[PDB]
Amino acid sequence: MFEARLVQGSILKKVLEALKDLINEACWDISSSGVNLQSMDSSHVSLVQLTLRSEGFDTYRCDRNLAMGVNLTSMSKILKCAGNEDIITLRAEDNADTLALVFEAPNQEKVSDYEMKLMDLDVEQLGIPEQEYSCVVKMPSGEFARICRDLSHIGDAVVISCAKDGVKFSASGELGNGNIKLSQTSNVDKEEEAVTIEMNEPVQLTFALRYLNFFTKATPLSSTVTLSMSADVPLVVEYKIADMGHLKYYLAPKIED
Amino acid sequence: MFEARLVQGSILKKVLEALKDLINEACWDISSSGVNLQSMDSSHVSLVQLTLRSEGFDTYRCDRNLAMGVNLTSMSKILKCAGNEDIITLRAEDNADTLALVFEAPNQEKVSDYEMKLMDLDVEQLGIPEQEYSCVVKMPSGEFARICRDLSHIGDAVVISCAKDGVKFSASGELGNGNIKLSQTSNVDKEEEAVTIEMNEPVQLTFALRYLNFFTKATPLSSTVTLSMSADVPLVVEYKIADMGHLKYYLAPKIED
Amino acid sequence: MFEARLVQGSILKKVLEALKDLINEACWDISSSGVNLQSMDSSHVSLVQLTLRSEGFDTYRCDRNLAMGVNLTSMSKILKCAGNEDIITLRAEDNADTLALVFEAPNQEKVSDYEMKLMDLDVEQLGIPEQEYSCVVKMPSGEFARICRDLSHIGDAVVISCAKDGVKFSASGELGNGNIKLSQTSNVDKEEEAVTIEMNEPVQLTFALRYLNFFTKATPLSSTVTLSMSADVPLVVEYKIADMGHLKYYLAPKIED
Amino acid sequence: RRQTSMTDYYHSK
Amino acid sequence: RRQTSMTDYYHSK
Amino acid sequence: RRQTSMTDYYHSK
Repeated sequence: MFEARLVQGSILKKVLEALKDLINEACWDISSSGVNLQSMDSSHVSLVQLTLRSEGFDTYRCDRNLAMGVNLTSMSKILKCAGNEDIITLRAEDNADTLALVFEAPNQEKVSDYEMKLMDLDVEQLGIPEQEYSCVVKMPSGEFARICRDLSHIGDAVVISCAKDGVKFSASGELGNGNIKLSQTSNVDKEEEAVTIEMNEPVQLTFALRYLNFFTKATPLSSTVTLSMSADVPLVVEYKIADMGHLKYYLAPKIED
Repeated sequence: MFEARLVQGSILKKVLEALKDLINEACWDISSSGVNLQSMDSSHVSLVQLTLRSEGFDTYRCDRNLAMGVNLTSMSKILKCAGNEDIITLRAEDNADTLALVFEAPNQEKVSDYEMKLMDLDVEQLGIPEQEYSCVVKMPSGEFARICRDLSHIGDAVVISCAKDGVKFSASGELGNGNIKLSQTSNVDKEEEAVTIEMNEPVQLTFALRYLNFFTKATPLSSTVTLSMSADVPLVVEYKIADMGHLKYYLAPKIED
Repeated sequence: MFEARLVQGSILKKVLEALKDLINEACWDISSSGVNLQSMDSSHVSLVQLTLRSEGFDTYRCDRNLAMGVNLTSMSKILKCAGNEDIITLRAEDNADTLALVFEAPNQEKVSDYEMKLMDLDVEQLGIPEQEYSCVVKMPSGEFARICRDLSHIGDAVVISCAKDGVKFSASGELGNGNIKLSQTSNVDKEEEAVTIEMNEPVQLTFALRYLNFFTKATPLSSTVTLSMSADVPLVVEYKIADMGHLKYYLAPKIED
Repeated sequence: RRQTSMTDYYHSK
Repeated sequence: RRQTSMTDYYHSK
Repeated sequence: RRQTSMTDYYHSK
């Protein structure tokens, strides 16, 4: 039996909006430490890793470890029926044939109970090592979303160059080319508003903008985004879900022979 | 000759938005008591009944009773050309080949005159008895619209169970099931914000959500909606147009043999 | 070499939004007086004339006169990547194979450089005489946009009648007819809010509403619009770009034999 | 198990 | 009864 | 000149 009660239901909603368009089906690993999820997209070019720690929920209880196969479109449909101020409780039986979602509205006269059917999925999961990256950029998530969307007008691929003093984003297509240069913030007043770069060696990689525009759907989860780059290693785009966990998108680069 | 002048033109606009998508053509019965309209949709599963009493208009004059056949798409197109703060005057001649709509703008330099062609329609109209219903629910119209829209994500049909302490809405589809339980308001502060149930016998009926989502287009007309249910009688969804009349939607239920 | 720096970048953005949907490709005439553009649409029914005077830019320098062939869809794509508060600098080399656009963001950590490819275009350009029109209407641009959009619901063509006391707009279609009468403003408080008519002879002309609804995309450039009409001469729809220049749309009328 | 019509309840007139 | 062109009024040049 | 896959870097397990 698994039961977790989360007062800020909006977080769950945003998570599902950050996943439903990239991957259709995913296995949720429930354990005493919390909720974990990992899935590549259908093309295997990108990967999503979600972690929601038990300490982040208002109440958490997991007796035996569970693996719930979920169609993410169905779960997002169910969660759109929740309000941003609802208290959301997830519950599953020991056999866990279905997953129950209880939404307690802020009107205090409305309680909703949804029962989502679960299925048995055989998902390909990868071993992601914990490593140190040659270049790390921390920037406002909205600025990053705007950059990816804007450069999608210019071309299909973006070249990210992380250097000591700043980071540059490059796109090229039939109509021409463009470069956006974000210098390291000189007057760091609000840490959420700043561009900071931690570098060991400068890094330069090429990525597909369609996947990045899928990634940026996590923007409502965090005011900042962190991009981690090493040479010929897939890039990591990290949104921290405050005081609970994170959502990480991994993107394989386009490499010249 | 018929002439009616209405200062709050927005009401007329909202009415036409509440009708244009459900029924294409309708006959408007003009009499000294006011305006009346009744029409089933093309499938005959639902019915619309509109009443705008003469006392509700700023000026009203009807010499002989009139029956104006109106394509509602055309009339809605004409009324979108009106502003929410326009004074709208409707006028028709004794022979009434067309209907005139005069919009006096709140800029006081703009007057618009539209002449909508009328046609002769043979509409099937039903005898709706005045009756007492076993269960009556009064609730915020926006809450009801949100409920119908949300449950349209879960399934095509909704089961409404009106009981003594509250009302439940149920949907089921391939992905699972859902139930929304609205308890009777315990602290009735604002009558517009409350859920109140008047019951003789509990009632339980199944309806098609597509028609209900057409009905909820009347939400801007009223802050509250009233649902009237008896066993194996079509449900009534009522929006009161304050100090003038009402719009009632009748929906035939889905019945098991 | 040509270089012009404009602090209010939003103006350029609005200009391109006012052009991109009407004409695909256009030649930009750069001279010491400023920027000029003229192009008919593909159907030759309408024409666009843009003038941005050198005095309106924060800095302007033109060594030799230039003619830059620009695909306007590409340029609008590039300018959507600019912010409304960006400082936009345009630059071109003496040979001018491409045009450079530099956007300096109001975040002061972001500078963007775009290089749009140019092409050699053979555009048909007309001689537009400077003349006095029999009727001139000056009105709020938003009121005019709303009128054109509204009457597009009634019919495809609009009859504009400019008279001494006011101006009338007429449309007719299968569903009927409509007339909007704007009287000359009686209490002219704010010149931007007024309808003023300067007449020598009353004028009455018929125009296609699709082109006018393309014209009204210039509404964000000006709070007022001026319509200039003479008998059997194409109408002029003028939006002044304050303290810099103007955008004029010419529309050939529909004439009865 | 069957969607009914408004005419299953009310007469036309 | 006929939509005219800009070239019906102004010469190209 | 080639889009790589996540499996080109990490093993499945």
